[PDB]
Parts: sequence; structure tokens; C-alpha cells
Amino acid sequence: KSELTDIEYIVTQENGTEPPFMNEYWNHFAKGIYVDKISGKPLFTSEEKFHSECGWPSFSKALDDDEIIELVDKSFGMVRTEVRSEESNSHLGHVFNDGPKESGGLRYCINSAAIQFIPYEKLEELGYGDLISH
Repeated sequence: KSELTDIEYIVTQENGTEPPFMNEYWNHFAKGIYVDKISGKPLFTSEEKFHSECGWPSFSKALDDDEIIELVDKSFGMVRTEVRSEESNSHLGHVFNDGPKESGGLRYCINSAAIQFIPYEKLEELGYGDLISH
């Protein structure tokens, strides 16, 4: 919550992007939620994630649509849809229409230096408990 790795900070705060594959929640598929490394406010779950061999955690929708602000991103001679934390106003990364066609067809390619996983088994313990879906 803002004594965090140079890259945890670079991404969230300075609109950075972590190397692909050399990141935490890439291949991670444990059952629990992913939260804003800063706010702690829940941004995604574990059941709504998939393999995109893209280099970064990819998700089919967001936990709470009314809980990420999506901006246009003119960056690097391109158009695009940035995905940021409403709550912490920090950088997650972008969304794309190339997802699995029978979930959302949206691809929420999120940076891991802007997420801390929380396991399913320590939820009704760290005050997200409410978040039991499934």
C-alpha cells in the first residue's frame, strides 16, 4: 500500500508494463480473489481467469463492471482501452475483443504488479468474506 517494489509502483503509479511471463499471477490459477495491490479493493476473482499465452494474467470479465474505469489509450502510435482502478486510480493495463468467444469475448490483460492474490480459504478471515460466489 505504497512502500511497494519499484515495479509494483512503476506500473500502478507511473502507467508501466511488467515483462511478460516474468510476472507473478501469469500462470497462477489458485481459487481466491485478486485485489488492487494499493486499495485492496477486489478487481477480479479466480474462476474468471484463463490461459492466453499472452504473458500476463488474462480475465474474461471484471469482478464488478462498476469497479474499473476504462480509458482510451493513444500511447505508442496506437488507439486502445486502458483499465485502471476507480478506487486507487492506479494502472492495471488494457482490454481487447479477442477473448474466449463463449465467456465475454473481452480480454482483460492485467499487470500482476497491480494485483495481490488472496486465497479462497483466507477470505471470511481478511474481511472480504462476502465474496463467496460458486
